[PDB]
Amino acid sequence: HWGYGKHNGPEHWHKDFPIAKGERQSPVDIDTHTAKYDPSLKPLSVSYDQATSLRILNNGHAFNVEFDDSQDKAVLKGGPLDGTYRLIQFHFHWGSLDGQGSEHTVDKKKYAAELHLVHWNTKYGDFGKAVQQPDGLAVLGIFLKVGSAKPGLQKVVDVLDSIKTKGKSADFTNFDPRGLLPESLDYWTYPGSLTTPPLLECVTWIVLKEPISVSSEQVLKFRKLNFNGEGEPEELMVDNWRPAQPLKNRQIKASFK
Ligand SMILES: Oc1ccc2oc(=S)ccc2c1
Ligand SMILES: [Zn+2]
Repeated sequence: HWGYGKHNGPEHWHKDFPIAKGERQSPVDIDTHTAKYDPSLKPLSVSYDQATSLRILNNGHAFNVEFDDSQDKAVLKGGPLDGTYRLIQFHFHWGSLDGQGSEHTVDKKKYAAELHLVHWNTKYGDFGKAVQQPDGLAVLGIFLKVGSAKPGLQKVVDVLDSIKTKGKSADFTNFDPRGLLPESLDYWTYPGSLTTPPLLECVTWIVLKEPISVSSEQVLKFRKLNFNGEGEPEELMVDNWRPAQPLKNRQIKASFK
């Protein structure tokens, strides 16, 4: 139904999902000069040493690398968060050209892509219950710029040929998401939403200030994926990003001065 085309893209989503015009929608532009340093924020705790990746799936709007979230194996804590949030999946949004692709922007700057590491609050028991709560999810957002290759991304890049089309999955065990993190964990944070339907307002966003670098060849392989299923007309999976939404009555806080 919904997608990223002229007739079903982000400007149409509100018809099926009226919360698209809600009070805490994502992504947003991060105006760095009006974000306020909050000295009471904590360092983020990203504990991914025991992460168990299982599978990679082309779901028709991105690809998800899925994790075993049936125990506390890969968790996000600290920063703005109360309690423990378990990693369930990561995915990316990217452009047709290097000058666009990110969902969040920084002083109106668009990056080539954006990584979303999705975590759910363990006090709600599972992901489906968590998305119904205002503090149900924590999404760690990381910008990608094109330059040097990211060695830790290459295992993802090289499996994409096997999940070219919508509905295809492949085994994807023993992938270490620590290889996708920048050096610094300095971040901005604000309350927002899922950036795809159902657009639920359940996310504490944590957006890292330092981008990671990926090579032109790596992002080119993202752009060979297909939105369509096998045996259907080829639509390249590109420009699968929602643009910035109104900030409304929200403040963005910075972990750093
Ligand atoms: O099933 C969904 C739908 C939208 C989502 O959006 C974000 S931002 C994270 C997870 C997610 C899961
Ligand atoms: Zn996303």
